[PDB]
Amino acid sequence: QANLMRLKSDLFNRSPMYPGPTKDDPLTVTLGFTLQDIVKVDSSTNEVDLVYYEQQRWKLNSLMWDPNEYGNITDFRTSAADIWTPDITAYSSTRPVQVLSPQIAVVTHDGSVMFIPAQRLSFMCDPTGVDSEEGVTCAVKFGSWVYSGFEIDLKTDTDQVDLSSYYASSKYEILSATQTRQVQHYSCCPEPYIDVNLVVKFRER
Amino acid sequence: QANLMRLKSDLFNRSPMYPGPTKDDPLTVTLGFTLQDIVKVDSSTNEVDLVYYEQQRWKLNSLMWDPNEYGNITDFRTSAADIWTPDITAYSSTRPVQVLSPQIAVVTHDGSVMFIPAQRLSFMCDPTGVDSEEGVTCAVKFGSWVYSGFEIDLKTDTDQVDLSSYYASSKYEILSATQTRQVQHYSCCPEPYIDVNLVVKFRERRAGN
Amino acid sequence: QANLMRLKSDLFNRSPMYPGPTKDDPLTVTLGFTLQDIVKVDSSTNEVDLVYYEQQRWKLNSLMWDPNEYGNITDFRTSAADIWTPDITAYSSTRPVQVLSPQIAVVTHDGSVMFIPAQRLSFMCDPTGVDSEEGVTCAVKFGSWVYSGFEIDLKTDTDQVDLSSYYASSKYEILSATQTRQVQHYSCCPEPYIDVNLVVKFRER
Amino acid sequence: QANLMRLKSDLFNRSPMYPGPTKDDPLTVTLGFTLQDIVKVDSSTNEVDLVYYEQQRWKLNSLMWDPNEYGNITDFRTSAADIWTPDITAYSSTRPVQVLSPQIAVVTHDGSVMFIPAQRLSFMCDPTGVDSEEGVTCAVKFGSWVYSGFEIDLKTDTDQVDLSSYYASSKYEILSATQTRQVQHYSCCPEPYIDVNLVVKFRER
Amino acid sequence: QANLMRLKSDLFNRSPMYPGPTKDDPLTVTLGFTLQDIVKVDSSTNEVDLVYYEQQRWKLNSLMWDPNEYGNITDFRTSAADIWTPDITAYSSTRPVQVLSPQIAVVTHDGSVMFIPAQRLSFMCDPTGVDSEEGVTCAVKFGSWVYSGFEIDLKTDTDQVDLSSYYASSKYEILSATQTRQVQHYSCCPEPYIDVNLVVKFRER
Ligand SMILES: NC(=O)c1ccnc(-c2cc([C@H]3C[C@@H]4CC[C@H]3N4)cnc2F)c1
Ligand SMILES: NC(=O)c1ccnc(-c2cc([C@H]3C[C@@H]4CC[C@H]3N4)cnc2F)c1
Ligand SMILES: NC(=O)c1ccnc(-c2cc([C@H]3C[C@@H]4CC[C@H]3N4)cnc2F)c1
Ligand SMILES: NC(=O)c1ccnc(-c2cc([C@H]3C[C@@H]4CC[C@H]3N4)cnc2F)c1
Ligand SMILES: NC(=O)c1ccnc(-c2cc([C@H]3C[C@@H]4CC[C@H]3N4)cnc2F)c1
Ligand SMILES: *[C@@H]1O[C@H](CO)[C@@H](O)[C@H](O)[C@H]1NC(C)=O
Ligand SMILES: *[C@@H]1O[C@H](CO)[C@@H](O)[C@H](O)[C@H]1NC(C)=O
Ligand SMILES: *[C@@H]1O[C@H](CO)[C@@H](O)[C@H](O)[C@H]1NC(C)=O
Ligand SMILES: *[C@@H]1O[C@H](CO)[C@@H](O)[C@H](O)[C@H]1NC(C)=O
Ligand SMILES: *[C@@H]1O[C@H](CO)[C@@H](O)[C@H](O)[C@H]1NC(C)=O
Repeated sequence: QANLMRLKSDLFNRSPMYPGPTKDDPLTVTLGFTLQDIVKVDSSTNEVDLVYYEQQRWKLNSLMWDPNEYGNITDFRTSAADIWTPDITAYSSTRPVQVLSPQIAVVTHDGSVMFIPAQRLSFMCDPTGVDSEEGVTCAVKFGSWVYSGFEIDLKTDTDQVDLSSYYASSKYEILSATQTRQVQHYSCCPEPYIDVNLVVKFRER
Repeated sequence: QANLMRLKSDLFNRSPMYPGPTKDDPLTVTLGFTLQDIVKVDSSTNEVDLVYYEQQRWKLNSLMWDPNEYGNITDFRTSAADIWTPDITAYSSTRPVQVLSPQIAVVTHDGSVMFIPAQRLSFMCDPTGVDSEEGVTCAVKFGSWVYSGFEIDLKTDTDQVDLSSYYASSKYEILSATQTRQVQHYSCCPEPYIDVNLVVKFRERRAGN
Repeated sequence: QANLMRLKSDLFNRSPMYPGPTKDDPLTVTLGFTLQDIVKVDSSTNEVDLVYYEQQRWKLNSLMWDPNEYGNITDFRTSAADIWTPDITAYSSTRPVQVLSPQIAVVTHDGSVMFIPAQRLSFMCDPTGVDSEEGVTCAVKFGSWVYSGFEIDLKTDTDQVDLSSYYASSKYEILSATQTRQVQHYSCCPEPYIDVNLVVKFRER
Repeated sequence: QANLMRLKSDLFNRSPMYPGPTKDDPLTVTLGFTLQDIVKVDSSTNEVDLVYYEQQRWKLNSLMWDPNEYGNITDFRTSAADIWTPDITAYSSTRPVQVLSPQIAVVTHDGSVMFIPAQRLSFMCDPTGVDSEEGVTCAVKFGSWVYSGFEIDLKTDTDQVDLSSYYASSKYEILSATQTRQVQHYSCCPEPYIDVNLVVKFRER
Repeated sequence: QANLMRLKSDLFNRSPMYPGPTKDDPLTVTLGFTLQDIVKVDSSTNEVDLVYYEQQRWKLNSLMWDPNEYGNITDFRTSAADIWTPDITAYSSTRPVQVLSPQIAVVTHDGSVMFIPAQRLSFMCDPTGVDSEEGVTCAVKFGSWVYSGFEIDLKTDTDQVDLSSYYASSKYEILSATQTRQVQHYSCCPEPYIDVNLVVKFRER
């Protein structure tokens, strides 16, 4: 306890909070999705509801420490309110995202952070034809809302969405699910924005 | 990090928060809408649900800095809780507005602020006739709830709503969408209030016009 | 900015918050309603939903200032969390009231406060017969929940509810709408309570 | 204002908050219900929704003062967040209770507190037969969640629920409504727990 | 009051908060479920809703005290916000868990904590066949979201779920209900995670 209390006090009480990335100190966030369930489709409003969790990884110099000076602590758990987290947002949501897990991240001595929130998302998707053999395809982009590619870049480790925890008795079966980096331009702003495009093809079981 | 931490500490820890605009220091907020989806209509209650984002821009002297004194930082991102934001309100809403994006603004060295919240709004609109070729027209006013035209004025850069991100498989297609400055008077108060009137003409998606 | 910052600092940082009215320093709150819409009726539960705004006015000595000493500032806007507000409550609500506007009041140099929240209220009302020519009448009382007439009195400026912003394409038309001061006695307490009774007569358009 | 500000500062800024009752300093809470409406029944889930208010009374030595020393103030209103309140809980609820009134209590110079929150509760009840002449009977227990009878005892002043504000045009009429002290034993714990059992018999009007 | 105020001040005002368990100071949490009601099933989305309470027990050295030094106080009640609590999470939920009881724990002089929150959970379950004699079986895992088996281990005192408070007029009757410790591995992480698997077999009454 003593060494960890001392480490946390040294990282968080002694400086002002990290103010987020900049053009001079940019950041790369690694994203990956694990799809648990397509819970429902609403064919009268063209909304689909997914339950998933989203692995987020990044690295800050200001969260580094030497394990020898703190009892060989190599990592610790801390509330996501104590640290900066990237503002990753679904670009075609129709309701606020619901949080289904504790908001706690793991920080490692090299300054790397892992944060894996479980979420339920309603987003824009036409499910017409879901009851056929071909199924339907829907897509949603995840990216920073306010940081361009000059401050936050994104990447994936794989283009395959993890389906190994997909609920076996869902109403819908997944035919494929990919996650792919893209670059976009928007009217407000001259700078390129990065997102990961989650594309899911599914049909009634 | 160091220069930005120092800049933020100088802007926010050294004074009391900006107390908002006044008759002597009025403010102009620029509004623009980007309509993403008409999600549903309820014909039994005359409520329609929109998903959009609303570009807000304004400028304060108290957020100015000289970039040379702070490592050539020209702008930064900060939580919308750290700064004053205008109290722009839909005047015919029937539910609290739902927030669909992080509440983070960008402040620039000249004191200008950009803030672009994504929202879902339920508002008063009669959708009778939406299933015809002509469609229906609905309107909603956005303005300050508590500041008159003497403290907050509004403008748009264009009268055309941005429809280039409108969801192509929505149940409803947009025939037109405008955003226009107006002046109103209300019973409580002799002072004029300014709003931007969002007028949308739409109909059910069909196979031909 | 400077003069207003100084005024606000003098009113709010230098004293403990106003502790509310008492038997020795009673308060009169003026109420007025502006009815925007009867949104729906539920005939299976006898609940009706109104959207309105409620003008509240009161006056405290502790919010007085001399304009000459503060750059001729005659009034200012401040968050409703910074000041005391009266605990005006609907007496036959069936759900928490939903807030549809910013919670910001205007304070004037004589100590007077204006606060005009927009609300959606579900309350107890039998809509049977709403589809006839005579329509139906419903009523809801608004008053302080915890202050009797000895600490908070209420009044209206007019007995006519403002209908000049009533939604012209509502499903329901208003035949009449009044707002009237009343005195009530309740089981808990010997002291009289004051309310304003909002009576609305309406029918299907 | 001055005397009340001074009294409140003396009661709340000068000590740590009251830490709640104990085996050595037990507390008796008096409960009484005023039933306003049975709003709806759901026969597919066996849930019923009540709107009521719950009178709570208790007495602490640490809230005593001498009126002579504070301008003859005999009582005052304060936010329920400023004082300890008993953790009275419905034992068969199916949703979080909704709060329908301001959370403000009245403290009297002898240390006695009155607190009367309005609530909407969904609880477990089979409404099958509600459309007959005999109606149905349902029951819900209210008591402390975490304090046994050794720290919190309950009582009522009467076994009759107050029905004098019951909504006259409710879908349901009340045939009877009682509130009765009981003792219960639970699996977790050898100590007796006290509750007040609210028993309501009703049918369709 | 005095001795308890002093004890609480000594435990909570004098140190930084306990930072949670680590590889060097691991923790065992004991879990047990008391099932109150299966409230509803949704056969169009494969979601089932349970109301239960979850007994949690653990022990920290930093919450120890000597009763002789504090008036023979052997335990006390405190808000769950004042102490660390384990991040026990349902692994197949489809909505945020609703809290149905006060969040108050009991701390004992040996450093042991008991915490028994009431909850409503929607989780993934196919109710097809619930209207037959055989019924249906559903399962949900509860465990730490962010701590592996190296920091948090779990156990049960019994494998039988407590059914002695199960609502007798529920739409569904319970045929069996077990709670069993398991070890799992997940894609993100090489370390084993521990859960308690709640398996319920039920049918229409
Ligand atoms: N200099 C600036 O003020 C600036 C520069 C780059 N991005 C933004 C920005 C951008 C966005 C938009 C970009 C994407 C699409 C809509 C919204 N998310 C939102 N909020 C923002 F503040 C603002
Ligand atoms: N000096 C004053 O007391 C004063 C002067 C101008 N406007 C307001 C005001 C006005 C409003 C209304 C104006 C529009 C229509 C309803 C609401 N928004 C709300 N809150 C307000 F405080 C108050
Ligand atoms: N001396 C006292 O303790 C006292 C004197 C006057 N009114 C209240 C009171 C009254 C109320 C009720 C009175 C009306 C009807 C229900 C609720 N509003 C609620 N909370 C209250 F505290 C308490
Ligand atoms: N010494 C102890 O640890 C102890 C002694 C007595 N009651 C509880 C307790 C009891 C309860 C249960 C008692 C009733 C039934 C379920 C829940 N409310 C909840 N929270 C609790 F902490 C704990
Ligand atoms: N060294 C690390 O960064 C580390 C080590 C072990 N577990 C996690 C972790 C793990 C999880 C997942 C593990 C299980 C399955 C999904 C979620 N709960 C969530 N958040 C986490 F932080 C992180
Ligand atoms: C690192 O590990 C060893 C125990 O294996 C021990 O010397 C010491 O606890 C650690 N280093 C410190 C405290 O500096
Ligand atoms: C700021 O710009 C000037 C040149 O205009 C130069 O001194 C330097 O490269 C910049 N400073 C930093 C800290 O980037
Ligand atoms: C305030 O009012 C007086 C007029 O009575 C004037 O002389 C003074 O300059 C004014 N100050 C302002 C507007 O700042
Ligand atoms: C309190 O009552 C007594 C009269 O019996 C009086 O001496 C005292 O001044 C009173 N205080 C007031 C009214 O503030
Ligand atoms: C503490 O010890 C016992 C209870 O086990 C009690 O009889 C005694 O009065 C207490 N003494 C003090 C000093 O509190």
